[PDB]
Amino acid sequence: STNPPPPETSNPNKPKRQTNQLQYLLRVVLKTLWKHQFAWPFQQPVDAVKLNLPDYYKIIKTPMDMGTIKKRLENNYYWNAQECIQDFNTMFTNCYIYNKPGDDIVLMAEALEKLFLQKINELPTE
Ligand SMILES: CN(C)C(=O)c1cccc(-c2cn(C)c(=O)c3[nH]ccc23)c1
Repeated sequence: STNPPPPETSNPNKPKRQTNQLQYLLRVVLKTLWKHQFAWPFQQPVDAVKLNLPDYYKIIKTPMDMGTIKKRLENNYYWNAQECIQDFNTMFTNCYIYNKPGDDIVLMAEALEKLFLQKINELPTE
């Protein structure tokens, strides 16, 4: 049928910021995940039309993807690291909620999440 509008990657009314933690999220965390062999299905919003998932956006009401996260980081959309971490967690959780356990897309998300947790374990202070 139709996809929703994608999550915003900028907003004129939302205060913008750069912190060293946000810089680390973009240059270390996002970059490491983006190049992973399993990253590509997560590099843009789920196209429920092209993927023939007519119920995807009936079930997933807070969609999130790494393409959106990357642009948010590039645009200084976030005020703090927690906002960005929340977006990553939402992306993984959506995949686990929508898809059958043990599906390939779930295994891909699980591998990306393990790597994500490894990199955020070293998030610098401040
Ligand atoms: C063979 N693959 C993995 C694909 O053609 C492809 C491509 C683009 C996106 C997605 C996809 C992403 N996400 C996050 C899902 O939860 C999901 N469920 C079913 C498909 C997807 C799958």
